[PDB]
Amino acid sequence: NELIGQTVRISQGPYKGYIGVVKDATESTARVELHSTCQTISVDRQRLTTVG
Amino acid sequence: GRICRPLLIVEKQKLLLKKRHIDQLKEREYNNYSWQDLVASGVVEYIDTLEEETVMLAMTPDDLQEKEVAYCSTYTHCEIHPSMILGVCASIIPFPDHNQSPRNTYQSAMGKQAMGVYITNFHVRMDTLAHVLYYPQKPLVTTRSMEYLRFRELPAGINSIVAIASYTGYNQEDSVIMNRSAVDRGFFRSVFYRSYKEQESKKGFDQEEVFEKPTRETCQGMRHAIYDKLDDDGLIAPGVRVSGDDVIIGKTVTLPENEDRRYTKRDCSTFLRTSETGIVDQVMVTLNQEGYKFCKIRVRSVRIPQIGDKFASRHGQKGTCGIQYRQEDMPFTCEGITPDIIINPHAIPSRMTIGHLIECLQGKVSANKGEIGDATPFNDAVNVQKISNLLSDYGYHLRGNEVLYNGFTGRKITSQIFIGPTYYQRL
Amino acid sequence: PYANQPTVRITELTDENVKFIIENTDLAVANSIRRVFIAEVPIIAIDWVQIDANSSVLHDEFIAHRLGLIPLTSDDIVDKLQYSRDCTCEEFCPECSVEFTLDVRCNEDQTRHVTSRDLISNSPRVIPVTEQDDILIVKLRKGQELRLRAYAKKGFGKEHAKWNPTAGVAFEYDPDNALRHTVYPKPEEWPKSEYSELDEDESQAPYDPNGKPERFYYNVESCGSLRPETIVLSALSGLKKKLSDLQTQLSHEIQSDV
Amino acid sequence: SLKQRLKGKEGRVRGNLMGKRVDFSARTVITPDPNLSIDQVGVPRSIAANMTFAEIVTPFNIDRLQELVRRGNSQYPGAKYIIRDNGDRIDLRFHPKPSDLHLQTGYKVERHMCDGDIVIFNRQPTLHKMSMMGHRVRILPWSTFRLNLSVTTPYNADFDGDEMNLHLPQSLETRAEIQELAMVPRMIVTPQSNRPVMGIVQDTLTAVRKFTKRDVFLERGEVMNLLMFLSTWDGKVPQPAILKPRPLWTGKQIFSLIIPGHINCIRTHSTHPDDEDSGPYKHISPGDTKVVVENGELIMGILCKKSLGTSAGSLVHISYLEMGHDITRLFYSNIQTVINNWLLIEGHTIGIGDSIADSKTYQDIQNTIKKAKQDVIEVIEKAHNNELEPTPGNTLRQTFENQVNRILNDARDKTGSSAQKSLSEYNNFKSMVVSGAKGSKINISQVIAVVGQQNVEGKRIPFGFKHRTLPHFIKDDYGPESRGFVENSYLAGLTPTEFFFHAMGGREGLIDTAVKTAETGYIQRRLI
Amino acid sequence: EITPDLWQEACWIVISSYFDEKGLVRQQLDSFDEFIQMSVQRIVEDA
Amino acid sequence: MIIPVRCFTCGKIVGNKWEAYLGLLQAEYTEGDALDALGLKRYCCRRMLLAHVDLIEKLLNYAPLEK
Amino acid sequence: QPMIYICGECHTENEIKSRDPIRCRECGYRIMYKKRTKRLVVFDAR
Amino acid sequence: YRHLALLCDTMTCRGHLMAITRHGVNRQDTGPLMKCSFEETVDVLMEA
Amino acid sequence: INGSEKVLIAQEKMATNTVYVFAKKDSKYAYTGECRSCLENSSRPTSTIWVSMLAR
Amino acid sequence: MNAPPAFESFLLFEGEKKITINKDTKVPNACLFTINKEDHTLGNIIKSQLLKDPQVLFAGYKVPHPLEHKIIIRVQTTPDYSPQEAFTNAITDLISELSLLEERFRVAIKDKQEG
Ligand SMILES: [Mg+2]
Ligand SMILES: [Zn+2]
Ligand SMILES: [Zn+2]
Ligand SMILES: [Zn+2]
Repeated sequence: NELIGQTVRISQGPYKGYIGVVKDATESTARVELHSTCQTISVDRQRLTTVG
Repeated sequence: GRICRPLLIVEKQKLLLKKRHIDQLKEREYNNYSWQDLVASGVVEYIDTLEEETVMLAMTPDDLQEKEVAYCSTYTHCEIHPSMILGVCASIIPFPDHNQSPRNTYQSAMGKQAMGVYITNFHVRMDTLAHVLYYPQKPLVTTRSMEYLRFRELPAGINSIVAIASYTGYNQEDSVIMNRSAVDRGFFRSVFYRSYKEQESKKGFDQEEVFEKPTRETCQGMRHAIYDKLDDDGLIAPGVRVSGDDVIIGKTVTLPENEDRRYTKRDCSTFLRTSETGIVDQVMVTLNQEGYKFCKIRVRSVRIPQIGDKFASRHGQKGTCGIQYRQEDMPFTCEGITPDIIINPHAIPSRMTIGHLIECLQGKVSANKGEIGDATPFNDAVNVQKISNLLSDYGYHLRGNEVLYNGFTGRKITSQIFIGPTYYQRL
Repeated sequence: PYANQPTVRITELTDENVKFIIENTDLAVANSIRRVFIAEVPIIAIDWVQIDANSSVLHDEFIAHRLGLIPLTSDDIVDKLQYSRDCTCEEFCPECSVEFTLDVRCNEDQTRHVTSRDLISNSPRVIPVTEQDDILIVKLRKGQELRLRAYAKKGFGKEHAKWNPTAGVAFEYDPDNALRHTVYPKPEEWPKSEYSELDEDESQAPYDPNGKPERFYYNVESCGSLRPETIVLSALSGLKKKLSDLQTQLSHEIQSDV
Repeated sequence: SLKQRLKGKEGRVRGNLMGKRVDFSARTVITPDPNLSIDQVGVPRSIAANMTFAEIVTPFNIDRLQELVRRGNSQYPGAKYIIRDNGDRIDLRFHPKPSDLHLQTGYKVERHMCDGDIVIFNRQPTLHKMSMMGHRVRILPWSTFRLNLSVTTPYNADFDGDEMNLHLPQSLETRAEIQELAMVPRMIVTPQSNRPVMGIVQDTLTAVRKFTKRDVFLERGEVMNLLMFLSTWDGKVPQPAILKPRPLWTGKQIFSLIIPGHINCIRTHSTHPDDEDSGPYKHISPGDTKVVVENGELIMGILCKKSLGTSAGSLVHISYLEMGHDITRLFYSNIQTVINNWLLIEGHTIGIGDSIADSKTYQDIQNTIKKAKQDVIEVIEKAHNNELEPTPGNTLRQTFENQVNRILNDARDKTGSSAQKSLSEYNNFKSMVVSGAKGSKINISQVIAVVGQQNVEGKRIPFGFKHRTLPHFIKDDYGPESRGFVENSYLAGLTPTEFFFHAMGGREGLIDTAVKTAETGYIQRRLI
Repeated sequence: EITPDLWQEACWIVISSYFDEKGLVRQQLDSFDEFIQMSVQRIVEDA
Repeated sequence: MIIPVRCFTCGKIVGNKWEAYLGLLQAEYTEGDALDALGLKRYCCRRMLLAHVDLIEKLLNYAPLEK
Repeated sequence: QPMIYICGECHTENEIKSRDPIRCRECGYRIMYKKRTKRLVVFDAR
Repeated sequence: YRHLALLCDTMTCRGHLMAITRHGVNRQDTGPLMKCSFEETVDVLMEA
Repeated sequence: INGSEKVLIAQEKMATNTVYVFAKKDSKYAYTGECRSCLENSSRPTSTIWVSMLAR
Repeated sequence: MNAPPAFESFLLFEGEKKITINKDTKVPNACLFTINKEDHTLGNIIKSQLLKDPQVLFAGYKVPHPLEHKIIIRVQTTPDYSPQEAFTNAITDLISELSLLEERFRVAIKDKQEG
C-alpha cells in the first residue's frame, strides 16, 4: 500500500499527538507503530496525518 | 593453590596490632604505610587450612583476652573481623545473622540477578543483554563491607518505603503491590540493551554476503517486513524505533545459479528479535579479525515496572508485582507517606527473615537521623532495642508500626501497619 | 435525608502548604476531597517531547522522562486550556498546549548543567517553578548538546503522576481515637498526634459508641505547580463537575427508561 | 546412530511420540487475583489475540462471526483464518478482497478466544491430576495469567516467578470434555486421600479467623459494603445480633450468609482446650473454639484451617458433598471476596513488635539456657571422671550424647513453651499460627526465644578439624556452643560460630531439597 | 599501646588497608602473573 | 544516575536540592542537618538525597562518541 | 549517497562508500559510529 | 486404600514379585509398543 | 577471546604429594593409602600409587 | 506490551454508557447502577450519602475488578420511594454541600490572606 512506511501523527482522539510509523494499512484502520512507547495501535485513517 | 586468610597474631595474651599501627595506617597516601608493611611488621600473617588445625583462634579481642573464668588463655591468632567469613554476595545482606540460612543462600542467588549499573563504561560496551537502571540508590541500611566491594558506587536497587500489610489480596503468595504513581516517577524504570552482530563473508564466489538494502524486484526470498527503516548501506541509523520482525541489518548473499534467470541474490538478513521492541541505541561499523566488514547494533528498550515483574529484597524475599495502584488508592500514614511496595505479612513467619524487619526499622532510624545506617552482622553495639530507642526520639512508635489510613474508604485501619524503608532489588 | 453543612477553619497558609480543618461532613466526602487533591486536579505538564538532537550521556527517553516530572506554573492557565484530545485544532495549538524550547550546547571545559531555566516558554505565565535552585535536567561535558521542543498539555493525576500538583496530603480524623477505629495493643507506646488534646498522663481518649468521624485535619503541601489553596478550590470544582456530569447522564438514562 | 536416535529420553518414543511440542499453547508468569472465580484464569490480550478457536458457522452465530471477520485480525476480538467447506484456508491477517469474506453455514472461522472459553492450565512438574485443570478465560489487561488464590494449593504455585502453561482445546468436542471432566469445581475433592485440595489459602484464612471471632462487630455501612460482594445473597439484610443501642452485626452472621444451602458440621478450632469437653461449657464454649455450623448458619466457633482448610471432614468438604460443586465454587469465591474486603477495614500486618517478648520472658529464657548449659557441663564432668554409667544397649559415648541431646532438647522445648505463653493475643505470629495459615509454634520459638540445636546428618556438628569443630574452640570440647547448639534467637542474631553452624544445618536442608527431586520423579515415572 | 574499645573502628581500618592493597581479584591476577613470569620459562626449559 | 526530579512516594520536587545538598555537606554540616536545612521533613524525601549516588559524574569522564 | 560515520577515537566525521574498507583518514581507526538519524523522534514524557 | 490395594495387586497378579523396573515390567506379555514405551526401547523392538 | 569475556573458574583437586588413608568399605581392602605424587615443574601429570591392606 | 493506555481510567468510548440502570429482581424496589470509567472516588461518596436517607434500606457499591474501570451501586429503598429518586437526590445533596464547602473555603482564604 502507499501509506505503509510513512511517519504519521495521530491528529484526533485519545492518542492525539503521538508520532508513529504505519506497519499495516487497511481500507479503514491503519496500524501505527508508536515511537513513544512500546506498542502498536489501530487508528481510523481519518485521524492520521502524514508528517513530511 | 592452597587457600589462606590473614589473621592477627597474639603474643602472650595480647594483640600485636598496637595503636601506632592504626596511627600509621589511618594516614595512608602520606606515610606510604600499606597492608604489606603490616605483614612485614609481624602483626598479621596468612594462615591456611592445615595450619588452622593447629592454631588457637580468638574470635574478637574484646572478649577473648580479658581474664574471666578462663576458657583457654592460650590464644595464638585472633580473627580480624567475623564479617570477613562471608562472600561478596553475602556481604551485601543487612543483618544476615538475623535471617535463616536458606534465606541467605537464596539472596546470594538473587543478588547476582539484580538489575543495576553493572559497569561504568556501559555506553561504550556492546554487551548482549545489558540491564541498567535509571535511578539506583545506595542502601540506607548498609554493611561496612559494601565500602570495599564498591557497592555504593555501582549499586543495584532502590530504597523503597515498604509496608507489610494484608490488603486487597494481590500480595498474597509471594507477590507485592506496587505504587503506580511512584513507578510513573521513575521507580525501578530500567533500560534493557541488546546488541546484534553480523559480518559478511568473502568466499569462493558461490555465496557472498554484502550489506545493502534489499529490493523486492531484485532480491529473492525477501520476507514481508519494512525495509525503508534501513539506510543506504543496509543498516539502521541510531534513534529509530524498531519492533518485532523489523529488519535491523539488510544483508544479501549471492546465489551461484543466477546465471545457471532474472532472479538474483537471496536475502540473508537478521531481524529484530520477535516479541521485542525499542529504539536503536547505537550502531558501530568496523572490521573483524578476518578483515571483513562487521556491524554491531545495540537496541535500547526501557522497561517500566509492570505486574509480573520480579522484585526481591536483600533477604531472599522475592515476589512478582501483583498489582499497581495509584497514589490515591494506596494507604497512607498520618502524614502523606504512602508505600511504594506492600509485601505480604505471610512471607515472614515461615521463612523467618527477621533481618528484613530489622532492616526496615533501622531504615526508619537512618532516614530520620540523616545517616546511612550500619548493618554488619556480628556487632553487639546495634541490637533491636537500641534501634527502637533511637526511633522513639523521632516521634514514631518504638517498633516502627504506624497507623495507616485506608486509601479507598479513608477509615483508618484497625491494625497498625509496620512500615518503613527497605532496599529492594529489581531482578 | 439531606447533606450536613460542613465548615472550614484554616490554621495556616504558606506558599508551600495549607493546613485546615473541615468539620461536620462525612468520612467519604473527606477522603474523596483528599483523593481529588491527589488525582483529579488538572495542571500543566510536559507530555510531547521532540528530541531534535542529543549527545548527552543520558539517553533520549530518560531526558523526556525527566522533562515530564518538572512542575510548571499553571495557576490560572489550566482553567483556560482545553484538554488536548478535546480540541478541534490541527493536533496542537496555544489553546491546548504550551510550547517549550531547549537548545543547549556545552562549549566549555566546565560541566554545564542543563537546568529547568533553559526551558523557554512562549507563554510567559507557564514557566517552571524554579531563592531555590533550578531543577537539574542533564549535565553536559564539552562537545555534547541537546536541542528539543516540548509541548505541555492539561491533564490530571489519574492519567500520569506528572500531573499531580500535591507534594503531600496529610489527612487524619479523630487523633485520639475516641471512635476506636484503630485498636492499639499498648497505647502507652504510641506517640500523640499533632492534633491531640489529651494530657501526657492519658494515652488515648475514652470510647463513645454514638460518635462519628468529624473534624478532618488536612495538610496539603503543593509541589509548586499550583498555590496550595487553588489545589483545594480546583479540587472542589472538579468534584462538583464530576457529580454534575454524573447527574446529567443519570437524567438521560431515567428519561430513556420512562 | 539409529539406536541412539531412538533410545534416549530425547529420542523418538519418549522425546517425540510420548511428549511432543504442541501448538495452541501459551506460557507466562502468574500473578494473583482474588476478584475472579476459582475456575477463571485471566489471560492477557496479546495471548488471546494469538490463540484461536475454530468455531463452525451456523445460522445462530453467522452475524456475530461475520462481524468478527469484518474486524479482521488484530482488531482484537476478530479472527485470522477462515476455513472453507473444502478445507481451504483463507487468511484474515493479509487483508483479502471483500468478495470472499462471506459466510454460509458450514465454514470454520478460527477466531481469537474471548471470555468464557475453556483452557487447560498446568504447572511442571505435573504431579497429580489437580496439577492440570480446566479454567474459563477472562480477558484482563496486563500481561500475566491472573488466576485465583485457592487454586494455588493443588498447583503448588507460589507466584514468585512461577510461569504456567495454558493449552487451548481446539475442537468443540474436547471443549465439552474438559468442561465435563477437568473443571476445577469437579476437581475439588481428590481421590488420593478423599479430602479437598483447594482449601482456603493464607491471608483469607487469617482474615476469616479474625473475622469470625466473638468480639467482631460491624456497623451498618460496613455490613452493606460486605454484602455487596456476596454472589449468593438473596437481597435480605439479616437481623442484627445487637439491635439496641446501635444496630450492630456480628461477623458470624455475615459468614452464615456465606455458608450455602443448609449444611451441618461440628469442628474444633486449633486452640480448643482438650479439657473443655470434659467438664462444663462443652456446648457454651468460653473460648469460642468449638465450630458448629448448623442449618447452613454458623452458630459458634472460630474457623481455623481445621474448619476451612484441606483437612477431611472440613466445612468445604461437606459443602462439596451435601451441596453441589458449582455451589462450592461460589462458596470459595464468596469467602475470598468478602473476607478480603473486610480485611481492608481490619488490616493485618506483621512487625518487629510481634517478635519481641517482655523482659520477664527474656529473663526466663536466659535462666533456662544458663541452667541447661550448667547441666550439660556437669554431665561432661561426670563423663570425664568415669562416673557416667552406660545405658544398656550402647556405648558410653552414645549414652553421653543421648544425655546431652536430651538436656538440650528439653531446653529448646521449655524455652519454646515459655516464649509462646507471652504473645498477649494480638501478636501476629500467633495470628498466623493459630489460624494455621503460615508457620508453626517452632517458628515463634526460634524467632523469640532460641534457634536451638543445629544438626548435620541427625547428630551434632562433627569435628571437622582435629578434635574440634572450629579453630576458636579448644580441642575435645563437647559443650553446647562448641558442638552447634545455638542459644540466641533470630531477634537477637547469631554469633559467628553459631552463624556458621546454622549455615551447616541449612546446607543440609538445601542438599536434601536438591537431591530429592530426580529420585522422586523417577519413582513417579516407574509407577505410572 | 593497645586498642581497648575503639577496636570496632580500628579493625575496619585494616580491612580497608587490605582491600586497597590487594583488591578483590588478586587470585586471578597474581596467578596469571606468576604463570607468565616464571612458569612459562620453566615449561620451556623443562622440555 | 542523575538525581530524581520528584521523590518517588510524595512527588516533592527533590531534583533541585542535590547541588545545594553537596554545598551543605562541604560546608561542614551533618547529613541530617543538611537535609532539614534543605527542608525535607518526611523521611521518604530524606532517603532521596541521603542515599543518592551521583553516578553521572563518572559518566562524564568519557569522551563523547559523537562530536 | 555517501554515509557519514564518526571516527571512533578521532570523533571526527567522514564519508564512506559501498565496498569501502572501513578506515579513518586521521589515524586509520577501524571503529566507525553511525550518526544519529535525521527523521523525527517524539516521546510521550510518561 | 484403593491406591495401595491396586498397586499391591498389580505386583502380585502374576504369581511372583513384579518389580517395577525394566526387569519386572518388561517380562510380562503386554505389547512391544507398551514395553518399548518404558526405559529399554530398541532392545524390546529388536526382540519382538 | 573473540570479544567474549572469559573467566577461568578455579577448580578444586585433591592435594598432591600428600599421603592419605581412606577406607574402601565395599572393596576387598580394609585400609587403602594413596599419594597423588606429582613433581613441581614436571610436564608429566600426577601418578597415584596406592598402598592398601587386604581385608580378611 | 499489554499495558492498558493511561486514558482507560476515565475516557469512555463509542457505545459505552456512562450510567446503566438495571432493575433488581430479587427484592422489590432495588436497582444496580453500573457506572463506567469511575472508581471509589465517586461511589464512596454516593454510598455515604445514600446511607443518610431514612428511606434507603440498602446502599452499597463494589468494583468488580480493579483493572476494569466500573462500579456497581446497589440501592434498595423503601416502597413508595423509587431508588432512582434516592440516587438523584444524593447527587444533588453532594453538589449542595460541596458548593457550600467551596464558598466557605473562599471566605476562609479571604480571612487568612487579609489578616
Ligand atoms: Mg515458585
Ligand atoms: Zn488544541
Ligand atoms: Zn516524599
Ligand atoms: Zn579521525
